[PDB]
Amino acid sequence: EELCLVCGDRASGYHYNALTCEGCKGFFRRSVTKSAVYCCKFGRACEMDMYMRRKCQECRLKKCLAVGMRPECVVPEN
Amino acid sequence: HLCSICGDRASGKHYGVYSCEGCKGFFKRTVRKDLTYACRENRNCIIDKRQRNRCQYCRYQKCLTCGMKREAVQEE
DNA sequence: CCGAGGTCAATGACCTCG
DNA sequence: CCGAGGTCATTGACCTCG
Ligand SMILES: [Zn+2]
Ligand SMILES: [Zn+2]
Ligand SMILES: [Zn+2]
Ligand SMILES: [Zn+2]
Repeated sequence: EELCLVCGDRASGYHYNALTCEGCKGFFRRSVTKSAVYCCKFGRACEMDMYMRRKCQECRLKKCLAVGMRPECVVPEN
Repeated sequence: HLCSICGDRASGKHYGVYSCEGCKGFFKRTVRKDLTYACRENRNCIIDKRQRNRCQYCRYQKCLTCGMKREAVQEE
């Protein structure tokens, strides 16, 4: 299909410089615009998939970053 | 226990069968507002803890085949 | 605890710009 | 066309109550 580098769902395009799905695109955008800080309530080593992505925001945001989604490209100044 | 519909962690029997918050929530809403869905493929979509939201039609049907019975759903 | 009902922040499919 | 930047109906974790 194509594959989101974060969760393995079907990617819809490159978002903030990384091939990702709509879910991760939006999760990334919200997390960054609000400068959210998450805390993994598990082992801080969650593996991402379509189930786990909803279960751990901290590990999902880290994966987003590790894969190349760029925070600085989220609503920059102009 | 486990949700008999998707394999997610269950926490009771809701509407007759060991099911998860999601499947229970989904079944309830489906009946309450009496919604009709349509499968964009056939009617054998996966439906598990990961893909359950890919087809509302197949999820509901699987709710039915797993024992979830209406009647257990009151309304407003 | 069980299992009906209810809530609502987060989620993600779909939409409109630039 | 793509992708940035939303919009908004649905999802499902968390509650209350008998
Ligand atoms: Zn994803
Ligand atoms: Zn985690
Ligand atoms: Zn389920
Ligand atoms: Zn289907």
